[PDB]
Amino acid sequence: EVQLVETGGGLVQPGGSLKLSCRASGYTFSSFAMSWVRQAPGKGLEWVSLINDRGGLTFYVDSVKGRFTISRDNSKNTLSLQMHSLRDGDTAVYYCATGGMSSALQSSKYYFDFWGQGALVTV
Amino acid sequence: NLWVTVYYGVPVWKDAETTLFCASDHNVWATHACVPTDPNPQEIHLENVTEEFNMWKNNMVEQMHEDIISLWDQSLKPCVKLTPLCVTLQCTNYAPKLRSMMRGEIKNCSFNMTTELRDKKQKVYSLFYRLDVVQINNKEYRLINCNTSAITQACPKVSFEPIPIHYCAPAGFAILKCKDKKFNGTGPCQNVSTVQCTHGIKPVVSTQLLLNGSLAEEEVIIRSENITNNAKNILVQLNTSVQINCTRPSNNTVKSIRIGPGQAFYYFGDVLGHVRMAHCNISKATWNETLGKVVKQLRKHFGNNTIIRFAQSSGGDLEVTTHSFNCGGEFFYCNTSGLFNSTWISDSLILPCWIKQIINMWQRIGQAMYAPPIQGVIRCVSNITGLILTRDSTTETFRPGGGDMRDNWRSELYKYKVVKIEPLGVAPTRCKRR
Amino acid sequence: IRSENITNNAKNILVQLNTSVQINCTRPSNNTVKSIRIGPGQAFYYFG
Amino acid sequence: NPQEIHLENVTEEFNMWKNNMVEQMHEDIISLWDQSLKPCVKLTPLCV
Amino acid sequence: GFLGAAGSTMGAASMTLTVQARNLLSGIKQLQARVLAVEHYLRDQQLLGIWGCSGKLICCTNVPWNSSWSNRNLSEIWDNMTWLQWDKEISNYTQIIYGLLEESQNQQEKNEQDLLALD
Amino acid sequence: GFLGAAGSTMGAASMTLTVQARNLLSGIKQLQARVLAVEHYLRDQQLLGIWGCSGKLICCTNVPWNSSWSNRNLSEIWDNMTWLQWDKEISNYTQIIYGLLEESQNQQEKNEQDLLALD
Amino acid sequence: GFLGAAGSTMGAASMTLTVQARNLLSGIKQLQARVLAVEHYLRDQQLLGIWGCSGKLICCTNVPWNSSWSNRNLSEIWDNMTWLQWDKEISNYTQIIYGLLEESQNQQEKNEQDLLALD
Ligand SMILES: *[C@@H]1O[C@H](CO)[C@@H](O[C@@H]2O[C@H](CO)[C@@H](O[C@@H]3O[C@H](CO)[C@@H](O)[C@H](O)[C@@H]3O)[C@H](O)[C@H]2NC(C)=O)[C@H](O)[C@H]1NC(C)=O
Ligand SMILES: *[C@@H]1O[C@H](CO)[C@@H](O[C@@H]2O[C@H](CO)[C@@H](O)[C@H](O)[C@H]2NC(C)=O)[C@H](O)[C@H]1NC(C)=O
Ligand SMILES: *[C@@H]1O[C@H](CO)[C@@H](O)[C@H](O)[C@H]1NC(C)=O
Ligand SMILES: *[C@@H]1O[C@H](CO)[C@@H](O)[C@H](O)[C@H]1NC(C)=O
Ligand SMILES: *[C@@H]1O[C@H](CO)[C@@H](O)[C@H](O)[C@H]1NC(C)=O
Ligand SMILES: *[C@@H]1O[C@H](CO)[C@@H](O)[C@H](O)[C@H]1NC(C)=O
Ligand SMILES: *[C@@H]1O[C@H](CO)[C@@H](O)[C@H](O)[C@H]1NC(C)=O
Ligand SMILES: *[C@@H]1O[C@H](CO)[C@@H](O)[C@H](O)[C@H]1NC(C)=O
Ligand SMILES: *[C@@H]1O[C@H](CO)[C@@H](O)[C@H](O)[C@H]1NC(C)=O
Ligand SMILES: *[C@@H]1O[C@H](CO)[C@@H](O)[C@H](O)[C@H]1NC(C)=O
Ligand SMILES: *[C@@H]1O[C@H](CO)[C@@H](O)[C@H](O)[C@H]1NC(C)=O
Ligand SMILES: *[C@@H]1O[C@H](CO)[C@@H](O)[C@H](O)[C@H]1NC(C)=O
Ligand SMILES: *[C@@H]1O[C@H](CO)[C@@H](O)[C@H](O)[C@H]1NC(C)=O
Ligand SMILES: *[C@@H]1O[C@H](CO)[C@@H](O)[C@H](O)[C@H]1NC(C)=O
Ligand SMILES: *[C@@H]1O[C@H](CO)[C@@H](O)[C@H](O)[C@H]1NC(C)=O
Ligand SMILES: *[C@@H]1O[C@H](CO)[C@@H](O)[C@H](O)[C@H]1NC(C)=O
Ligand SMILES: *[C@@H]1O[C@H](CO)[C@@H](O)[C@H](O)[C@H]1NC(C)=O
Ligand SMILES: *[C@@H]1O[C@H](CO)[C@@H](O)[C@H](O)[C@H]1NC(C)=O
Ligand SMILES: *[C@@H]1O[C@H](CO)[C@@H](O)[C@H](O)[C@H]1NC(C)=O
Ligand SMILES: *[C@@H]1O[C@H](CO)[C@@H](O)[C@H](O)[C@H]1NC(C)=O
Ligand SMILES: *[C@@H]1O[C@H](CO)[C@@H](O)[C@H](O)[C@H]1NC(C)=O
Ligand SMILES: *[C@@H]1O[C@H](CO)[C@@H](O)[C@H](O)[C@H]1NC(C)=O
Ligand SMILES: *[C@@H]1O[C@H](CO)[C@@H](O)[C@H](O)[C@H]1NC(C)=O
Repeated sequence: EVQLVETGGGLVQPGGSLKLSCRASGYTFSSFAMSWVRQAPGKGLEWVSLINDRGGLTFYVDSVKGRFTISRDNSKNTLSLQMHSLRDGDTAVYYCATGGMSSALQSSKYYFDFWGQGALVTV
Repeated sequence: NLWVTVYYGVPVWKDAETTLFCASDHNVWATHACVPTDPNPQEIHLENVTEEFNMWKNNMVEQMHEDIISLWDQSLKPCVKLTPLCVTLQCTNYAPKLRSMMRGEIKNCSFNMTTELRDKKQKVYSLFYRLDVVQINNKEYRLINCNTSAITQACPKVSFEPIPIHYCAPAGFAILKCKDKKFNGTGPCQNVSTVQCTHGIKPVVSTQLLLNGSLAEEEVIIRSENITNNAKNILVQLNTSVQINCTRPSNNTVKSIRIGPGQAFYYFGDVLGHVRMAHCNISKATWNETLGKVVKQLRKHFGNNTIIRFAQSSGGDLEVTTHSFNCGGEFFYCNTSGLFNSTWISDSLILPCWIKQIINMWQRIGQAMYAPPIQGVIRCVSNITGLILTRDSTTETFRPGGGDMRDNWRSELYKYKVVKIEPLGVAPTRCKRR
Repeated sequence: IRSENITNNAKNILVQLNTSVQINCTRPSNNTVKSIRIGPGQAFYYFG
Repeated sequence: NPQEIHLENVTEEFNMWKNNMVEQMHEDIISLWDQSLKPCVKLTPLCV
Repeated sequence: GFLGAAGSTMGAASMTLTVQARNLLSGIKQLQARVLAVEHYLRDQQLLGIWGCSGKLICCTNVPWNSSWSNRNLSEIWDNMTWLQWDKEISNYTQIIYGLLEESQNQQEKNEQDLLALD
Repeated sequence: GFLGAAGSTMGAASMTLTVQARNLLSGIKQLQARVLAVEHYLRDQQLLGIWGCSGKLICCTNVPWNSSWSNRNLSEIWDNMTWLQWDKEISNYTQIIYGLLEESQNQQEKNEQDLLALD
Repeated sequence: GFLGAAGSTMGAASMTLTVQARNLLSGIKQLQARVLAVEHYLRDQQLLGIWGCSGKLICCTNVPWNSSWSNRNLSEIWDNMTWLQWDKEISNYTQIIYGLLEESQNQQEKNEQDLLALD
């Protein structure tokens, strides 16, 4: 099957930095775009960031454009996210998702195909 | 909801006929207009590409034929034109001191040749081969060509030795090399690779037997445009060569006289030692094995229980009834009747050869060339790499045939195809212009 | 009627007709042609 | 009225004996000479 | 290498366009061959220019795919097909597509001119 | 005038690029010379096109300067150096730079195609 | 059709630019004619490139009309005049316009370079 497994930190003081690293298997990593989706403990889910299949293009929600960097290493089958200036409004479970974009020569996605279990980032 | 996207530089190609460049690493074939070759040429295997080849519709053969004829004629243009030699000859037999069953093959011909000044003539005694003169009716003779064409003397300083010539694609075109073992000259080729230039092809000019060519990778390959059509030639590419040792054992002495300002006529002056016949040595066991292999491959097409008979050429000009070739600067015509005289049912061989000085090449009429005699005894060792056969009932009969030089090129060019690159293409993508 | 300079006597006048005039031209003599060789590969054709 | 442009502060190393303009001039002069002589009387009959 | 992607899928081959683009350009008979090769190259560059693709190897346009030209899926074309097979399948439709591309660019040029004319 | 800036600094010479660009283009042996001159011109224009510089004389790119190619200051290159001296100093690195420029443009073209594919 | 708009107004003729653009490119004496035709084509494409118009058939610029070149109204030029008449009327001013277009593009290229240099 397809599995996404998050590795990450825990409690970080306000204004610090934290990096998540998501391992994936069961599919060709370089063939799919990847996203991070955030869910606060008492809320629903919202999209946070999107990276292309090659990693050249990154997109962010306006509220996180100056704090989060999304990157992917297609040789290590690893998707990582790095966030700085952790605000109190950013505490949540961060889920890896496969899908959300395709590189023009593939059928449209604009949805998430696979989900991880989620790293909990708190402050 | 897809949109047209334009791609430039796609690996797409269509069959095309263009002009290829000449490349090479005095000589009749060496040309100052051929670009130096690539010291380390690149060959790119095209994985999962199948291309349909047809060696008999390959326009590289026609270009090679035209280029070989053009180079030959360009070489002969700046040379002595022996117009003054079409005079009445008074010939007697050479008649050497020793009796030799070859009386009359070489004639001692007296004639009045021109000299530097137009008011004087020079009496010349020259030796000619029997095949180069005809009787008019000491007996009166003329050169074989004075009835049909003028003689251009080949320059004695320009060698006839074949050298490799590489054909390179012009930009915008590519050459596809088959590399499919046991490819029979037609149909889909699955091992296609792209090359900038062809391998070095020696412009060896011969009939019946193909010398100094390429060899089959695994088995003897029999190639024909239409194997059942008796009017088509069969090209047999051998996997092993047969060594042929050809010589002109007579120690011919070459003399030279001036025939006009800046012009000199080179002629066969005398024979030192004894007169000995030109001949070629082919190992008997090797040839017998070679024919056994050819018969097996022919039986694959003509039937396992049929009889394959080899026989001598039935007729025509000496160019096609004998094995014509040039080595050492001399033009040899070897009988070969000792090689194709056998019926195949379910230590050495020596071929007699004749030498000619007046050669009518490329099956043209009206342009004859005189080959100067080469001083001394000459010997050449060459590889027989393929055969030309024709076909004429349980028993099938095969004969040497040959004579059309295009087929000699085909025996080397069968692996190459020229294609034009079509870099534009369109395809549907989910990509809309702003 | 076309001319570079109609008044200049040194210029030619080209007259293009709207209808053709048929002209029937012949060489009625039944001339027999003979041929002789004059050199290697060369032949001279003449009125025999 | 050909234009000549002075190249200020440009130093260039010259070698008149490796100047390929000489070989072209030599070839062009010989070619023109021979072309001029080709359409002229060839005095073959004079070597008497 | 030059044409090494010929047997590869259209997607994989689309990443090597500069290799062939560079290799396309890289007495009387040879001069005719060279002049004709230049004229062909320039015709292809002019045609791209007419479509508004003068500086691109991968150029997206505003002409929709009709689906009558080919009703294949994107995975069938880009992952399970080569450029030689694709070129063969639509060899009868390239003049229609080229005409539509020229008309679309002419409309785009007029629209750009009119947009630039707004003070 | 043509090449009049050859002895001038790179900065001063960068303002006369159209003079040389115009002057670059402006029996058998002469036809070979003219065809070869055209082929060279087109190779340079094709190379600029591959880099995404098909319509520019001064074209900025996304390839960083390594500093191993030349560790000179901008004033040393643009104010205290000529183009002939600069060309000589980096004559051993132009193939590396050209390769990087081609790869960078190929990545840019793929990124533009993917950005245009977002509905 | 090719040149079919020659007698039409400049406005009507401006919609057929691709027909002539396509038709412009479409022993020794013929090779000289073909090489010269290619050189002319390339000179016109180079000249458009110098002006920043390398990929356009209708290219708007930043050079104002002086009105000394022609003081006609837009309706007089585009609706009541052909391209042959217009070309004849300003045949004495095309070198001034070309010079201004080259200078304007050189200034534009320097301005673009400086704008791209802002971090
Ligand atoms: C097939 O290839 C072989 C080898 O390339 C050809 O034989 C070679 O022919 C050349 C020219 O006749 C020989 O060079 C000559 O050698 C003698 C040595 O005394 C020298 O006196 C001559 O001036 C000249 O240099 C070369 O030695 C000879 N090689 C061998 C191994 O015999 C053969 O002729 C080719 N076949 C055909 C049909 O062209
Ligand atoms: C060709 O024939 C002539 C005449 O028969 C030969 O010349 C003679 O050679 C003998 C040699 O013993 C002399 O004694 C005669 O006096 C010669 N006569 C003349 C008229 O020259 C000539 O040698 C023969 N050529 C060859 C190559 O054998
Ligand atoms: C050469 O010319 C002379 C006349 O000057 C003639 O007697 C003689 O027979 C000629 N020789 C030949 C071989 O024809
Ligand atoms: C002389 O030429 C004719 C053709 O021009 C040919 O038929 C004839 O056989 C030739 N003579 C000889 C002896 O071959
Ligand atoms: C094509 O080349 C491969 C190379 O390993 C070879 O194994 C294969 O047999 C070749 N195809 C044919 C038809 O010989
Ligand atoms: C003949 O074939 C042998 C096979 O090993 C090769 O070594 C030799 O060079 C060949 N000779 C020629 C002239 O092709
Ligand atoms: C040559 O081909 C025959 C079949 O025609 C085969 O039996 C023989 O082993 C082959 N020899 C070599 C050296 O390839
Ligand atoms: C060559 O091989 C092709 C394979 O398709 C076959 O159709 C053709 O008849 C063969 N020709 C000969 C002469 O063996
Ligand atoms: C091949 O020859 C046969 C006669 O043996 C003929 O019927 C057939 O049509 C020929 N085919 C071609 C393609 O020439
Ligand atoms: C041929 O004759 C010449 C005469 O000088 C001699 O030098 C040479 O060695 C002879 N060669 C042979 C092979 O007899
Ligand atoms: C050709 O000559 C060489 C010279 O050593 C010899 O070894 C070889 O056996 C000869 N070949 C034939 C077929 O006589
Ligand atoms: C060799 O010659 C003998 C002569 O009797 C013949 O029977 C045989 O078929 C020939 N071929 C082979 C391969 O032995
Ligand atoms: C001929 O013999 C070969 C031996 O392998 C066999 O494969 C082939 O089918 C036979 N053909 C006929 C027509 O018997
Ligand atoms: C070859 O020798 C045989 C021996 O009987 C002869 O009949 C045949 O005519 C010869 N070939 C030639 C071309 O002279
Ligand atoms: C041809 O017609 C023109 C009309 O302007 C006239 O000026 C000219 O003189 C005429 N020439 C002749 C030869 O009629
Ligand atoms: C035409 O010829 C007249 C004389 O008949 C001459 O006066 C006039 O100048 C000529 N005009 C031209 C244009 O040649
Ligand atoms: C001309 O004479 C020839 C002689 O054979 C004859 O056949 C031909 O019919 C004659 N023609 C006329 C028109 O008299
Ligand atoms: C050829 O097909 C094989 C199928 O297994 C594939 O793995 C390989 O990548 C293909 N070659 C190319 C150049 O695409
Ligand atoms: C698609 O092509 C068909 C056949 O040419 C045509 O009738 C149809 O109108 C086209 N549709 C579009 C949207 O271009
Ligand atoms: C040449 O160098 C001098 C140094 O004083 C400088 O003033 C001048 O501008 C330079 N020439 C050019 C064309 O840059
Ligand atoms: C700079 O060049 C050196 C030498 O080629 C190379 O080792 C190094 O990785 C390069 N650095 C960058 C950032 O390209
Ligand atoms: C030519 O002029 C007439 C004037 O009535 C106009 O209607 C027509 O459109 C014009 N032709 C073209 C091709 O513009
Ligand atoms: C217009 O052209 C005239 C004549 O060349 C010139 O004097 C004037 O300065 C020009 N005006 C502008 C704004 O270019």
